[PDB]
Amino acid sequence: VANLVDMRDVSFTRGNRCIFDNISLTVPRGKITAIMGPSGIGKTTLLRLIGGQIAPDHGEILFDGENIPAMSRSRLYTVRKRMSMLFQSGALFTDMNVFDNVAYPLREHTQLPAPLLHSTVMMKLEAVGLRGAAKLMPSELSGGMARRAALARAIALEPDLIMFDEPFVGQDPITMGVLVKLISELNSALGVTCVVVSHDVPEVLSIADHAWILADKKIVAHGSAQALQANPDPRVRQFLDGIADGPVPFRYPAGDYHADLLPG
Amino acid sequence: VANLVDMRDVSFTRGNRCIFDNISLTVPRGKITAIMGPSGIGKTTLLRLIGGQIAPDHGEILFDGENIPAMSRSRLYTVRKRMSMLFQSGALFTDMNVFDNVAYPLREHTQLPAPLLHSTVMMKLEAVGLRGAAKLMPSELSGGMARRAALARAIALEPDLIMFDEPFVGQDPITMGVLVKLISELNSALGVTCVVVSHDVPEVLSIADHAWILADKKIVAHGSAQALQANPDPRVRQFLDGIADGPVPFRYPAGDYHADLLPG
Amino acid sequence: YFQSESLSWMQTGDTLALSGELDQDVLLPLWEMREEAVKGITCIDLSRVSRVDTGGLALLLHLIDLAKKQGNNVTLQGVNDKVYTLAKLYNLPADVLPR
Amino acid sequence: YFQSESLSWMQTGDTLALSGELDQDVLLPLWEMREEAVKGITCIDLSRVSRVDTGGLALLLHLIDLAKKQGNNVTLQGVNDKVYTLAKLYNLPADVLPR
Ligand SMILES: Nc1ncnc2c1ncn2[C@@H]1O[C@H](COP(=O)(O)OP(=O)(O)O)[C@@H](O)[C@H]1O
Ligand SMILES: Nc1ncnc2c1ncn2[C@@H]1O[C@H](COP(=O)(O)OP(=O)(O)O)[C@@H](O)[C@H]1O
Ligand SMILES: [Mg+2]
Ligand SMILES: [Mg+2]
Ligand SMILES: [Mg+2]
Repeated sequence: VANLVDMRDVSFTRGNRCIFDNISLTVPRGKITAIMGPSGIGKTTLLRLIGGQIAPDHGEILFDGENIPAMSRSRLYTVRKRMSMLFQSGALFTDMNVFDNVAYPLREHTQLPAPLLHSTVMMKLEAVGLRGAAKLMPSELSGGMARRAALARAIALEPDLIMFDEPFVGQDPITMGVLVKLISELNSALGVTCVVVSHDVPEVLSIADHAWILADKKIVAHGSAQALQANPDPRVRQFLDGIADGPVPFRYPAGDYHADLLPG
Repeated sequence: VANLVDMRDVSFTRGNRCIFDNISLTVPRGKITAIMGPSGIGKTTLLRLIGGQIAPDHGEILFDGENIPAMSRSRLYTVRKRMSMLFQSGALFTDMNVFDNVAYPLREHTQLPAPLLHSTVMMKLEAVGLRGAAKLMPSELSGGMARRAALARAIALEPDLIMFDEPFVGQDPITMGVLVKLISELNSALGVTCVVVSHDVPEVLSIADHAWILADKKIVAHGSAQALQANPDPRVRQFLDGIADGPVPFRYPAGDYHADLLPG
Repeated sequence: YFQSESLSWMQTGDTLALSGELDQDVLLPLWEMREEAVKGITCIDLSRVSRVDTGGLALLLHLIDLAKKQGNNVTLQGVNDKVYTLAKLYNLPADVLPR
Repeated sequence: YFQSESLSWMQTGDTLALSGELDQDVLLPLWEMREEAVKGITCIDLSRVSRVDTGGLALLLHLIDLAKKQGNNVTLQGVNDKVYTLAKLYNLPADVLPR
């Protein structure tokens, strides 16, 4: 396959309001794909559709060629093991140290020998620069240091697809710069397929191989980073550059100003 | 006075750990002042010290020349009315519309006549571009639209000092760009004094007249935006540019790598 | 040392001259005499005002409008730079406030 | 259509040649015979390996170290480009892995 995830004319509706109007989206495997758009569009919804926790009203979501909504419960349970939605809950066991956390997946779900398993966790802790924190607990971990340990445990089983849901929010530029380089490093080395939802547009486009912009229940524009930042389109340019006024008006439609100031 | 807030050798300690080691900080009135630093340094703490909800162990916090910790409870209650800590709770009454929210402060705490009060709220709703939403409720308000209505009600009484605690987090560049221009517009027009804590370094330095960077219980460096972004200092440059490795190491101190890989 | 505020207005023929501070604490005496102070007038002279807050500008707009309802177009003369900055913030059109 | 994996190793004099895929599913037979396969050897030839995962590289490091404990320095010959990319990710020094 060329595209690990392939959405085909996908519509999704909650209650009275429609969130997606047959969207069709592509995630090529081995490359970093970015999802962007205003708050409330359905970015988190779109991720849970790929994961199988929710099913679309119409369309098909093909992971590695296999349609997720039509999967058996036994098959969806196993296919989901190739996925990892990062910075969820669970993430780290609170009763064991950092090494035991990253080692826990391989200790059970692989039959690799013990001395090689030990060296494997040491290497992956060095990947996120937390080898010195191997005996620390999540109690003591910093803000950013905790999320790097979650990333380490996520890639412990080396899944095929990793999904980040606004991973940079509330982070200083040093903490953010580390996690941006980390994601880009694990992609260019392990070949893991990454989907990144974020509002930090300049940072995510620096490592993305393909990006998507959503507005009004539909896809506004896609393409590469260089192709997008050179795209001259008012509604694309207003979002990528963060301009106060554009096709998304700064001013709510109000009517006649003079009458609102001076009535009777 | 030249500085609306003037902190003089201020130390603050919680439990076993020290947060501030006699810091001395300046907020010149009429200008925008930015506070930056890693998560957990005490930015929110520093704001509550200016507000009076917490008192320092040592030092003095002079608002308009008057020391806040030494104020009477009757005096601190009145002095705080000249302040506004924005995007707190309360912000908007949930049982009245947008116009009634922004009008509520003047309807009681000013004895301005009624037809002029009505025109005043209409103008201030136009300032944040929500004049068309005057009859809407906070129930219906968007994410960013709600925070603009809070800003409108905050400047309704025209306080002397406004404090924003990470106001841009979780915001798309359009929503953020609006709030950045709004803050800069209200400062250059009403002359309101603004303190802005944020991690979005490029956006906040575009409107700040003076900035501060904190690390290790102390002030690392201050100065203007042009003075800071041209400051060649590794620990200042690593933070302002968001570089993964620098005086803040990406790698936790670990010891000998070869032994951790190959023991016995 | 001394920071007292006052607001005064004198009508000379067809021109009304305001002088002092045009703000919230002192504007009430003019608003209560709004219809009597502006209806012989066809030009408002903010030449001699030093300070204008948002409420005082709202009073100015109502004064301009009261003269418009009479039927004579009115001029705005001598407006300070900061007042126009405030008007630009509130997007005040050419109707409510001449430039 | 066919995607079978295997791992083989042949020692020729002083050089050990690995060929196949060096990954998690097929590395066990070599680790169980690690001390017997590397101790007549002073050079490991990844010339003929096509795929190396993180666990297989860990096996390679232990194979290199087992030969170091004997007392003869060992060469690394024919390593694929992607393996070195993996080593650079894990910051593997010159001790554990010659370049
Ligand atoms: N259980 C629900 N019932 C009704 N509407 C919902 C429900 N869950 C989500 N929504 C709406 O659908 C949209 C889903 O947004 P979400 O998936 O959170 O996207 P994002 O993470 O980009 O904000 C939101 O606007 C929300 O208002
Ligand atoms: N009640 C408390 N007891 C002990 N430590 C506290 C308490 N409140 C805050 N702290 C610590 O003091 C610091 C205050 O940080 P805060 O004011 O939230 O700064 P910021 O908003 O920049 O993170 C935090 O690191 C926190 O761990
Ligand atoms: Mg989300
Ligand atoms: Mg940014
Ligand atoms: Mg904070």
